[PDB]
Amino acid sequence: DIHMTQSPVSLSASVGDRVTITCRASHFIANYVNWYQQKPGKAPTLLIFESSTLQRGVPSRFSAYGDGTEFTLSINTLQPEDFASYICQQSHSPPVTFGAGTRVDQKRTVAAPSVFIFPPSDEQLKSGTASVVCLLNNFYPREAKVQWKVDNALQSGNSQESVTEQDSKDSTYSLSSTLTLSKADYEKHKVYACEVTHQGLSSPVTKSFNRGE
Amino acid sequence: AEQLVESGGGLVPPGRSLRLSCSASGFYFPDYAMAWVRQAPGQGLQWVGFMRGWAYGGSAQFAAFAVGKFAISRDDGRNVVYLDVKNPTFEDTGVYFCAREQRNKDYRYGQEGFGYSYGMDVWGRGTTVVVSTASTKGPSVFPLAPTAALGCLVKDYFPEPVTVSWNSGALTSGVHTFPAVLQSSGLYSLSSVVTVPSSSLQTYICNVNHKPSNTKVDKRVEP
Repeated sequence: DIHMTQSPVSLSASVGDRVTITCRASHFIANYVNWYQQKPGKAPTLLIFESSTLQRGVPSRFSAYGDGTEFTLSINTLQPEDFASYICQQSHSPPVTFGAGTRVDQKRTVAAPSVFIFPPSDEQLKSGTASVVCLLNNFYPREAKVQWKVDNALQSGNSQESVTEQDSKDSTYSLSSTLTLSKADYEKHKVYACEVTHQGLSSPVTKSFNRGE
Repeated sequence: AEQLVESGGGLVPPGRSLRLSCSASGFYFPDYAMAWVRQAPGQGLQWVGFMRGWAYGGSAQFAAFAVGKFAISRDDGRNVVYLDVKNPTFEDTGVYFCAREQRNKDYRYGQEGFGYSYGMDVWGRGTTVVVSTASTKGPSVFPLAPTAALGCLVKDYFPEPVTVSWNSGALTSGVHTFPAVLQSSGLYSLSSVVTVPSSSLQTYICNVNHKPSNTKVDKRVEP
């Protein structure tokens, strides 16, 4: 199969910026590339086909070009409704294959998150499960590292993340991380910690609680 | 104008054959080759396969993983394309889009090579498929006990959506209700939070409503 490699993974830009997104094909595919836009919860929208033909009804600030191996999507100039993900696709031969996407969001100043930790309620444990929740509030950029620690033992594979869409008025993100443990496991240990690493923090921030107190 | 609409299920049992339907309107469907493209939670687009119109032989091709495990057929008089999944597993969870391949300037697909190079110009809204043994149900609401922050954990529900407000709408400043995330059980879970001055600990009540199960819950969040 032909593999499509999109860079960068993530891009921060301002209204009025000229934005350039790149897709690389593992094989020479001449002009057989399409570009799509996708916004959260929606189907993709075709922007470009045959690497540079603008799709009817798509605004002319979108253009694209390629050389058979490297293909470039250009937004000139970026508009508010253009903060979205962009996806390349080769149409050269089956199986059809897509790039992994490039996220374009709105640039703002670096903002560190406010971190909070929540123990599981007393009612949930009665049902046999314990959810521990870590909240990262109002930060930028979106990249954040959350490490769960239980009695100072690093956790892997038992948490789930959720990130808001970029806030409309202040361009920050908020993020939730939820650690799930059986009740029995939750009561064999004492100290529950959430450690947050972020560009805005001079060093990692840790919030924690001891069970029962 | 031109429109596709997928149907065929939220929670579906593993191992039982699954049929999705894509109904077309607003265009002459039998002229068009039709594709199925799926998107697992948090993942990128994955082409499942496509089928040509009758005038190009009506053959179908699939991604390597999908060969022999999925099937596509069309009923042109009913303006519908189908995707059949034999033996679905958790790996088949995601949103399934139906899409048509655009024809070129000359109302044609390409004459040389593959020929489907004018982009997928019409897409359905997508149908969420979750392969699991779980059943439809409303959510359990648990408090997230307390500048300070508190919230509500809205856990184990299907399908989307739920709506969450705070103090019946009177509290909006600092509220963040997070996108639902799918758990390994096949049920959704979500948290709603708000930051608040630690002196005010004012009363705090989250009001979660889940219409598909006729569930309304108001939970008091105290320290």
